[PDB]
Amino acid sequence: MENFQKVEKIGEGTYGVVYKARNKLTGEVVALKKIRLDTETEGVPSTAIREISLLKELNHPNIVKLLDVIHTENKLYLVFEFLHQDLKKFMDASALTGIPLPLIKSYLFQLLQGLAFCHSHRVLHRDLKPQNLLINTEGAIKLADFGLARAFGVPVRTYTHEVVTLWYRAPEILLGCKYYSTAVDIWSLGCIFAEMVTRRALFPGDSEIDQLFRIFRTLGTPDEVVWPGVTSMPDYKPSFPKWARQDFSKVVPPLDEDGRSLLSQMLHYDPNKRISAKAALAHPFFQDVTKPVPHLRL
Amino acid sequence: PDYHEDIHTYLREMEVKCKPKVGYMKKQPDITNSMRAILVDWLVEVGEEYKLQNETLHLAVNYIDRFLSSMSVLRGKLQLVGTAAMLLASKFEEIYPPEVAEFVYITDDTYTKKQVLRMEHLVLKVLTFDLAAPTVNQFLTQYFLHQQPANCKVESLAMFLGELSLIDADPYLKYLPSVIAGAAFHLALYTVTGQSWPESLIRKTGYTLESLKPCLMDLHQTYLKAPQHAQQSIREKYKNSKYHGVSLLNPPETLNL
Repeated sequence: MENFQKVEKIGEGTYGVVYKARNKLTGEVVALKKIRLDTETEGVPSTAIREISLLKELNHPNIVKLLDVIHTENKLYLVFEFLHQDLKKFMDASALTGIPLPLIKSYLFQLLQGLAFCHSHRVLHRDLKPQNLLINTEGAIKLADFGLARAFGVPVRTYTHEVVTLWYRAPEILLGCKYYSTAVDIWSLGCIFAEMVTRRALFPGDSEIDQLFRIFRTLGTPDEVVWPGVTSMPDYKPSFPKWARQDFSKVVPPLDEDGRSLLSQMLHYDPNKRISAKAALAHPFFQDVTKPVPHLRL
Repeated sequence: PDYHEDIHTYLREMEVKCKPKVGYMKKQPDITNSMRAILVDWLVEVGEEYKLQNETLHLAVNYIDRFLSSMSVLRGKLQLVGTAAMLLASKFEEIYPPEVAEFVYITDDTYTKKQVLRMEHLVLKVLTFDLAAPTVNQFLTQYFLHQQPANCKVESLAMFLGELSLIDADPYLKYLPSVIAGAAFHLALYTVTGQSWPESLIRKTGYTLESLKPCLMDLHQTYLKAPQHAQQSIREKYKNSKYHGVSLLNPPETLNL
């Protein structure tokens, strides 16, 4: 760690803290995650065990490169490439003007390429939300924060305490499915796509049941025709209000037919019928994709 | 399915890059195959006692064999390697691992928290954090989709045979996880249904019945000899109704290959 110069704090982050830093020998600007040990007791945290072992297999331009791991007796450091900011801060900063559609398209295209690669390398991200999506001045976007990621060479079980924040959570999970699948990642990407487009979170629930009902009011209450099995799921109640599917022109006004189509397939209720990252990239909506550059404030 | 072929291809790449040194026990001055067999059998019990997945046990064994592939270990420390490997494997695969205190307790306090953790750090350095190793389970899971239809006894039995291959470094270190899984699956499918390794899985793996033969011959022999075998915890585990009693099924006397 003697070669690294603290530049500034850039987040408290999946325990403990995250610093911008400069390599004093090469000039490489880098992000450092400090894990204490302490730990508290109990050794290398499971979360860092997965983050390191999975992310080091994931070398791709839309995935935040893990550069190094420095393992003391008393301290553990993950060193990452550095990116100037997150999508959340950028959507926030873009509230007045909005994010132009061609950059929305670039970003979503790029997120699907990173995510296809995760999925083809048997990794589920599971925590896709805008603060875990990092961007630079040249107009790239990368997936970051693999604290909750999991290998799925064998099925991954669902767990009440290790789950994406509510707003980007797939209906499978809210309804108590036993296994995660790749589709939960697409769902999250779908929500984010719509949020970039409308400037407003698509399903901003106060609670699990509120999250569900917000999903239901927009896409309609799913039944056994739409989603075979749904009635038998653990946290399906037959008391659920039966809402009807809102007109998609009205939920994402700015989008054309290709955009509405893609989003519909990303928000498909049944996990087996939800579009895959690989198939998403072949959607006509990406016909004319380019790579704009954002205007970042920092 | 989009990505399923790519996963399989990649697991095939990766299983070659986490292969142990096949010859390592011969270069290892204070330990043997039978000491290894004991440890693994105990890891099975430990896994049964804390209700761990089967993948967890398969990973730990892969970790252990990779560490011993490049480190000398005295007898009285072998169990500390095994314990830390189980602990690591738990952190990777379990939804939440047991606590370190438990892994200390399960040793009869023949080691301390400090030692188990210090070894965790060492295994991690020696494996360079490459924890996400393909296992025979990952490959069986993938093969199970090629059943017409699914048959839960065939599945349970393949997993049983797979789990037996863990115990015996001679001969199972010389076979890749995908090949052990190939044999285990064919052998279960024959024992239970009298079908063979199906055409779809030949196309998927490149493995013909010819190719799996050495592994099968050995696996069959292991299955036949399993109740005389010195370590029994797995035969025990798989007489349970969780696994449809498959360890009580009578192996065929011939494979007629």
